[PDB]
Amino acid sequence: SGSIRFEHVSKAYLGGRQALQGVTFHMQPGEMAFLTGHSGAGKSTLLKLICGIERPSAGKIWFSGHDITRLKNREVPFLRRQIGMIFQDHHLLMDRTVYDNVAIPLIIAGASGDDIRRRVSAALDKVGLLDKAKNFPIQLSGGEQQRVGIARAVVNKPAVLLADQPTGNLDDALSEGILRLFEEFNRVGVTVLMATHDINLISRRSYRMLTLSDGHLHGGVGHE
Amino acid sequence: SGSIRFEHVSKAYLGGRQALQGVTFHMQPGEMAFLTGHSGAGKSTLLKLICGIERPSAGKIWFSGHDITRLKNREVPFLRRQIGMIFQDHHLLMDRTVYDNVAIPLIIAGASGDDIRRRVSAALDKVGLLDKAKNFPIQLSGGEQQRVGIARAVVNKPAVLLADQPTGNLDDALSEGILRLFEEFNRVGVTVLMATHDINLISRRSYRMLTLSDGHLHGGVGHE
Amino acid sequence: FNEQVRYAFHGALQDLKSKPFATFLTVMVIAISLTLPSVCYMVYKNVNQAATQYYPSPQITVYLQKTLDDDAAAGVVAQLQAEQGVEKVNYLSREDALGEFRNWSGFGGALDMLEENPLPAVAVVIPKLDFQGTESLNTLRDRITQINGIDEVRMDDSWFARLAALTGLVGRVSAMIGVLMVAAVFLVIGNSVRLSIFARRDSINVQKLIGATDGFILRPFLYGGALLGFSGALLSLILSEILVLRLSSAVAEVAQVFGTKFDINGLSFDECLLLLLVCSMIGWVAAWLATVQHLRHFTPE
Amino acid sequence: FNEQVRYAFHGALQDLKSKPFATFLTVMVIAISLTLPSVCYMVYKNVNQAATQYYPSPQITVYLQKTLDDDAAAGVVAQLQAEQGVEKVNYLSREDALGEFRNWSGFGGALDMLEENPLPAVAVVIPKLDFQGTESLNTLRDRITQINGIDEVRMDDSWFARLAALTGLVGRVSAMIGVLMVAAVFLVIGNSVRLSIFARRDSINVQKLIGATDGFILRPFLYGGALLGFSGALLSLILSEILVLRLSSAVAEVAQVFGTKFDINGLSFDECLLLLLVCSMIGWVAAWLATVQHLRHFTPE
Ligand SMILES: CCCCCCCCCCCCCCCC(=O)OC[C@H](COP(=O)(O)O)OC(=O)CCCCCCCCCCCCCCC
Ligand SMILES: CCCCCCCCCCCCCCCC(=O)OC[C@H](COP(=O)(O)O)OC(=O)CCCCCCCCCCCCCCC
Ligand SMILES: Nc1ncnc2c1ncn2[C@@H]1O[C@H](COP(=O)(O)OP(=O)(O)OP(=O)(O)O)[C@@H](O)[C@H]1O
Ligand SMILES: Nc1ncnc2c1ncn2[C@@H]1O[C@H](COP(=O)(O)OP(=O)(O)OP(=O)(O)O)[C@@H](O)[C@H]1O
Repeated sequence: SGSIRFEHVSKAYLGGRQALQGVTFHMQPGEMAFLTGHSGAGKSTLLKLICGIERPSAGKIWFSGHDITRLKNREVPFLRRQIGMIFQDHHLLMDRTVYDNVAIPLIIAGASGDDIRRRVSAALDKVGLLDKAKNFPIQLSGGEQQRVGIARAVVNKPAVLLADQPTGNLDDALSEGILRLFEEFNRVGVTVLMATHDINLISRRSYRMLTLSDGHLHGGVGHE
Repeated sequence: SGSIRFEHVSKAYLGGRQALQGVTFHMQPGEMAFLTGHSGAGKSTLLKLICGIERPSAGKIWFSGHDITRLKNREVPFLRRQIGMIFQDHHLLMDRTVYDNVAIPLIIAGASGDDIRRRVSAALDKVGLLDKAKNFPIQLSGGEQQRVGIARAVVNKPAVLLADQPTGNLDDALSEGILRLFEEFNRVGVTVLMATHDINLISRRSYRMLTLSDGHLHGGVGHE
Repeated sequence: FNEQVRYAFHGALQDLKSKPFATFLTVMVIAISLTLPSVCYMVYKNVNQAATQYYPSPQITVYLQKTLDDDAAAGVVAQLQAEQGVEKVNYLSREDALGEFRNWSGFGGALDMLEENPLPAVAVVIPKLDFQGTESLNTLRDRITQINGIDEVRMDDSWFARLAALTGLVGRVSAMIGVLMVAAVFLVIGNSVRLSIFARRDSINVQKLIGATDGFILRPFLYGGALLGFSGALLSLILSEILVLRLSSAVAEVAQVFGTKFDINGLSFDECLLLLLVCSMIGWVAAWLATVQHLRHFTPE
Repeated sequence: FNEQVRYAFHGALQDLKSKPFATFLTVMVIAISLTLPSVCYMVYKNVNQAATQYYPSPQITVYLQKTLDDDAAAGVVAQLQAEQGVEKVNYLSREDALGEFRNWSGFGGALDMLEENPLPAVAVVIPKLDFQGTESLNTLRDRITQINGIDEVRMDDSWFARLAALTGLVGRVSAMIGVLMVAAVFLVIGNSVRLSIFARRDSINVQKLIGATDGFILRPFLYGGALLGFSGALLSLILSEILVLRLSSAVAEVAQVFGTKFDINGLSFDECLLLLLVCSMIGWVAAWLATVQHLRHFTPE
């Protein structure tokens, strides 16, 4: 399965603000939904809880039926291995080429040398960075660095895709192309959860609309 | 004066692509214009040439009537001091509090202790981060980290404002608030040149619009 | 080798190649801090050999009864050589003692006019090193006295005790000095590897976020620390050998003045391999301790 | 203090307090690398004094004619004392020379059978300590022979050069060790500051982009480098003080055996100030060289 379930999840940072309060929702496998909210609502915190980067202060979290509320540090790397994550700051390896950045998840999975070459180039083609493979991340524009993170998150055909403003940069023409890339992955059966501020992109689709406000979640059309 | 003038400017990075080919335009002091283009068109490179960060391979650049195409390294700090620059990566000091990040332009100029406290707090109020003064930049969301850089660029009442996608993050409601903030400075007489991808934001204004396409500049309504 | 081992080694080697001068400075610092104890140890090894081989250590100087002749004195010498704490005994007759008496005085009027030789037989005994202790030599001189035909042990126990105190002091000081140099090697190698990793702690966080295990992350850093310790130790072996050649002329000159020929001995092949192997382990452990501290820092809870 | 000085000092000081253990390790590395030559200088200083004060260095011997008496010998002694390069002159009569002969022999009591003393008067002249050059001693001895009433001027010759050769060898080895210890101090302090600054090179880039001058950027790093050298040097003074006390007891037993009293001389106040001042300058220059490299790296062209 690839489902996600939240039951009264609440997260409070160490000595800081209360990021979330009583978040309760569940997502069927293969379902695509949008996450929205004002700046500082807690969209990135919600995505981090699912991936396991942060642990909730209350409530329980289920990933594919497994309880990941309190996971041992040994078991965490085998949870994030099934999740395609895109960050806000693009979290790149500045001392490695574009090819090395995209190929690292495959190496962790221990793929063969020939298969790495074919799959990496195919991923870079989907975002239009094929000729940038030999470059370093410092020699790329703001939108080009962002598209490297997207390519890295889709090489390993993950079960769940978590996107944190994947089109903050990039023009509207290129942003729609990136959205269509997630569409075809969803048709295969990948669960996609996207957080964004682009009103125009959302208005052109009809997916589930998860609205987050001051750490409180609204299910949209319904909590079902 | 706060005018900017280009004359057949062309930039080509070391061993890389020709970012700009024969850009030629000028801006009268106190006018506000938008800079738009597809990803990789060279918007950030154009702004870096004005700031003196990059030196053009050809042509001449005039800043307030002073030729800066071949400025010596000694005179550079006295040019960037007159420019309020907002970067794409927010370029923050991660080991200093939010208050210290916004106050560093004033310390360089050498303001008094009491004056710094009043001006920094006023600037953080304009972006809504007043209660975030004692936090570190790692303790802020992507939207709030972005707004810290905006506040840093408006404390020192700069003659020219260069914005590199100041609303990549932030929701639509907060994006309008930032845009209105720039318009307030423009009414005083500050020249504003902002590069953005938000076509929705531009549609609600009627300012001069500059299109950059594959390194070739188009003046929009006219080159005047 | 394993495929991931090959990947880790190439990644570790690429970092050092990326910034040449900075890497060279780190290797140079380690090399100098290792040349210092290597040279001093070489001095200690060579000085110990010369002292054991060339120092005229105090002699027992057994005195025999004057009534005994050469044949009876030789029997006493045989009894001396049969003792547990005796390595070798050399015999000098009464006339031999008279010959040394004439050499010191330089005048024959103090010995020739006597009707008989007033000097007793002298036996030179070579004591064993383990039996050259304070209590052992005291016990040895008693057993020598108990041996028939011996009436005096000319050994003084004053110069022997005085020389013993200086040896104890030099060993005490050299031990404290040697600890500081060894302790400096651990800190210099440990701190250099610790600071090198700290500049790259961002890559540790990025790899951990995409699901890499701790073992996967550690290997490139572990091999980097071992290479740094190995490279620094290897360079010092070149420096130590060079400093021998500078001192080769000086030592030969001193040996020429004394007449006796002496040659300096450098580090053996076994010691060279041990130095490389130990320094690599220090870098390996330092890299393991530094990286694990970062992996715990990025843990959410 | 100026407002820019206080802000730079406060910013530099806050960086050290941010990560205590990492700063503590860097200070400990510098402290050990400075204690090593601090103790070895103290060992050299005390040994040099003790050898000058206590070692019976070989002397110059003058033999008088057998026909002279003590009164005539004293006149020769007076002539010896007035010569340039002579520290003091000692005299031994004919009976004194025979008395020492009797004391060494023990069995030399038969000398009383002689009608007259065969040994002539012996005079001892100590050359000036700074005038003990090989050529100077021969020149002095030859000039001494010109004095009337001298039968022979005697020098140990071989023992003079042999002792001089060994001392010269100690000088070359000690000088070789001293350079290595000094070089290690320069490299350890320089490399520790260089790696510390490299981890903060992103903050240098940010300040340049917002218009900060090179002088403004340098100041926080210059004060941080000087503090590391000052903190490390100050700590090594405590370690040197402690290690003296450990060796102070040991020297007492050695002095007790010889009976004569000797005391360990530590580092004077002037030496302590010089060590603190020099190490602060090294950190200042090291922090200046490292920072200028990054400033030149971030310039466009
Ligand atoms: C890498 C550097 C290693 C340095 C090693 C130094 C070895 C010294 C070899 C030269 C002298 C040997 C011949 C002397 C013996 C002889 O002639 O023969 C032995 C003589 C007496 O015999 P004779 O009366 O027949 O001449 O002994 C002496 O004259 C005095 C004893 C000399 C013993 C010296 C041993 C210690 C020397 C330490 C010097 C190095 C100190 C380094 C700083 C701590
Ligand atoms: C920081 C720690 C430094 C320690 C330094 C200690 C110096 C020696 C202190 C004790 C010396 C007492 C000797 C008294 C001599 C006497 O009374 O008597 C002096 C006698 C002769 O006079 P007498 O017949 O009257 O006794 O001389 C001797 O017997 C031999 C000469 C001894 C001179 C030794 C000087 C060098 C010692 C070096 C040891 C340290 C080496 C350190 C490693 C390189
Ligand atoms: N590391 C952190 N430590 C403490 N508080 C944090 C941390 N990260 C975020 N916060 C706080 O948690 C709240 C929500 O932050 P979060 O990053 O989840 O927001 P977001 O919805 O992604 O917002 P944005 O669109 O501005 O990026 C804010 O009050 C923020 O200051
Ligand atoms: N430091 C650099 N070295 C080499 N090439 C660079 C560098 N920075 C940018 N480039 C290249 O120059 C071109 C323009 O880059 P620039 O950053 O100016 O784009 P941009 O218009 O800001 O784009 P975006 O929408 O991605 O932010 C691109 O081809 C980019 O890869």
